[PDB]
Amino acid sequence: SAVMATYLLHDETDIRKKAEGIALGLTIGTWTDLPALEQEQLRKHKGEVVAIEELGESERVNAYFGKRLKRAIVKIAYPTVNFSADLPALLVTTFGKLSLDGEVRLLDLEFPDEWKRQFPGPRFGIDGIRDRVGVHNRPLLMSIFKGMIGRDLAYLTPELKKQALGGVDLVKDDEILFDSELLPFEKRITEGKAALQEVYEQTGKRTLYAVNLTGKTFALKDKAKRAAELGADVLLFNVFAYGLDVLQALREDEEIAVPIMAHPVFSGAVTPSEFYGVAPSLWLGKLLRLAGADFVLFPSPYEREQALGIARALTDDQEPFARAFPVPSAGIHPGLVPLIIRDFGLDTIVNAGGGIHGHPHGAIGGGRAFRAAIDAVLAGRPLRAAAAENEALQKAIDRWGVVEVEA
Amino acid sequence: SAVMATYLLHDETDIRKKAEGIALGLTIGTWTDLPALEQEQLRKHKGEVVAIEELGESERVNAYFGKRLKRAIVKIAYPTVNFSADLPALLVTTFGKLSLDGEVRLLDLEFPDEWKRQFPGPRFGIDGIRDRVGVHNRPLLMSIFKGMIGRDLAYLTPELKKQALGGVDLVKDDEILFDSELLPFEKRITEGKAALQEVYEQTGKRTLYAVNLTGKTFALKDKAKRAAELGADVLLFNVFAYGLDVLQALREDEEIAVPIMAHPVFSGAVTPSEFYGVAPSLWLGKLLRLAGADFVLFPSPYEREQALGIARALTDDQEPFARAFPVPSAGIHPGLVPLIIRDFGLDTIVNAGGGIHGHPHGAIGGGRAFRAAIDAVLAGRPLRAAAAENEALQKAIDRWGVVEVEA
Repeated sequence: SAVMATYLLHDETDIRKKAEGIALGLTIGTWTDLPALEQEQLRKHKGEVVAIEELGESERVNAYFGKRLKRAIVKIAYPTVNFSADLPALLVTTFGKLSLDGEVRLLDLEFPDEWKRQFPGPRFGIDGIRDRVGVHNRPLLMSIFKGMIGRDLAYLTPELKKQALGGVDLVKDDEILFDSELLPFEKRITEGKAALQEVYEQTGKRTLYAVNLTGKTFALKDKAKRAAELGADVLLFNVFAYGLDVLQALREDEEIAVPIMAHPVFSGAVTPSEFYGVAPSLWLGKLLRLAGADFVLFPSPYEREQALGIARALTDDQEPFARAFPVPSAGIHPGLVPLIIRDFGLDTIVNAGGGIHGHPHGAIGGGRAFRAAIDAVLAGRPLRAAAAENEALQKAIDRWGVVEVEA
Repeated sequence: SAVMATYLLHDETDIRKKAEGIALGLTIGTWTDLPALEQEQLRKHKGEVVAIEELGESERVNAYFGKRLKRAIVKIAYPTVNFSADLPALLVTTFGKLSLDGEVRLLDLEFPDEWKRQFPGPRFGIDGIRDRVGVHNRPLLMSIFKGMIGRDLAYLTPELKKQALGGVDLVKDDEILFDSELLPFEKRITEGKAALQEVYEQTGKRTLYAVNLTGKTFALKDKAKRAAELGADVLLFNVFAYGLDVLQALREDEEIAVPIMAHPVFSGAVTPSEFYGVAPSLWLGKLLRLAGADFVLFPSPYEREQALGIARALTDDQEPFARAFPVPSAGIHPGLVPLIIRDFGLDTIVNAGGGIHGHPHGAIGGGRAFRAAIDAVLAGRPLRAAAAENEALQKAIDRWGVVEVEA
């Protein structure tokens, strides 16, 4: 029937008026002066203002724009008969011209179920990922392969093993690691798999490798299919540099079918502003899940309510899709595990680059500390307590501190 | 050698410090404590701060953020050896993590020639388009097919002919016109072509039809190839909802090879902010031309210097690519032709929807007024002068007014 879009509007003129204009202008154009007979025939395509909520003016905003700006949250319904069932049409219909209209920020989108049922959602999602790694009662632990730019395969392997030996469940490439002569995509996958197979054989633990899927759009699917045939575990994808629709295409391709980890890189071109853009809960949360991302990384709150909103959209039980793994990233260290579990729960992933490699004992000590921190929180005991009987965790807390959260 | 990126930074802490951190952090990561021998080997991948320009604090900004923010324009060089030669890599490398870093806005990008020579640029560009329409000494005139949502083929044809008969050089679909049962893509192309062939046979002038290319990314090329085989004139593409790289893929496909018109729809999610995002001259100008757009529509200045900057990037003679047609859009009416020619020159396109259909005499009178306005400016005479001897132009000025510009 209709997709309901929610916006934040900052404007001098009458709000209800602009809202009405939007609902009409972005759909059938004119209405008042059309013959009754013709209105009956176009009724089905007519947009309608669903609701308005004045929020009152803000002295801070007013002072900034040098004028008085009324603020409001306007919800508008756009009949689905007006556009095709794909993300590009959705974005253009709900925020195409509107994004050029001044101070209008897209806050959220609501889809009728039959429409929504036309999108894939995650392929594996949280449960699917937990089954493949065989870890069901604790958040997962992931490290970022730091300092690989300019390095070659021979450097990759020992570095990859070192992180696995620290007890991490996953190791992901750096977001800015692109295909090169030094380290080709297929060889990174193949040798990475062999290196982790060795660590598996040595300790009995299997660590998954999330490899960066880059290059030109129309080369992606063949590259992914190939990765799948070579045994890749997870495909890291910089979705925001290619368009949401590409993520959904990779998702729906039965010849790939490997978990997809979505990186937030470049999403900041769209979300930070207070008056423009699209809210992160929608841009990184709702849409990425709907498109097919199994894991979604986003900036850690260590804005807080913002990060919770994204996780909320990623894991909301109400959606007809599997849940996606929320992964707060940036600055994560063992001392934050208590807050991470408090804020995001068990179905989250502890992701760290500097927190692993930057540990005084190296990557292995880095992983040890994280694993110790996670067990402590789960055991309900203070990290400083467990730290006394665990060297690695102790060094972590001395280096980065800790924020305890009572069991 | 290296792509030079220019940013606008708003920050409390020392500017030169953050800049240095960026140049280093976004490339090799660490440097100071690496063995000399290892530095020699990684030198080639090391980013460098190329220049800084303090701009002094702004009381308005400070008052808004509630703190003192130093402002500066920082230029940074990222060795091309660090990434692959494609737009996604470029965006992620130069504004991937940085877009999440707070108040950092991407202003411009400069590419070494050998690197730049790896991108297509427009296929036809201004000269190519002017030869296909056979009009070399006046700006072109284009109308937008308004009110087609909910309408069918039988309504399309007479409506299309009416605009052509007004003397316009091109008619483009509405940006939010998607494929449907009422009017399929291939039939819109086929019947549109037959309608304009009829007008050609009656007037001796062939008007071009710019049809909206929509749908899912991996269905685009087949759809475009097909349009080309059916005789489509121009393909309208909402590039910003699919990723720059998709535009370049359509561009480089020898089985399509028809002119591509880029719409600015949704680009506003990225450009309006003063502290974040990407500057329009780069987002709609430099990159769209480099990617392959023959025409680029952007919001008309009727911000001014901003619009000039985009046109400037689109037509800059220094680039190794053909020039792209700058097309200021929104609110255009005959009374603005004098300013449009003054600001953008002859190699521009007068684009109007409401200025055509909203004319008291209808679409034909709408096209007539525009054609009269354009000739007047070229004859060096005041529109009010010509209006006296031209009914349609007279009605235009009475309805929307005019801003004269002395010859």
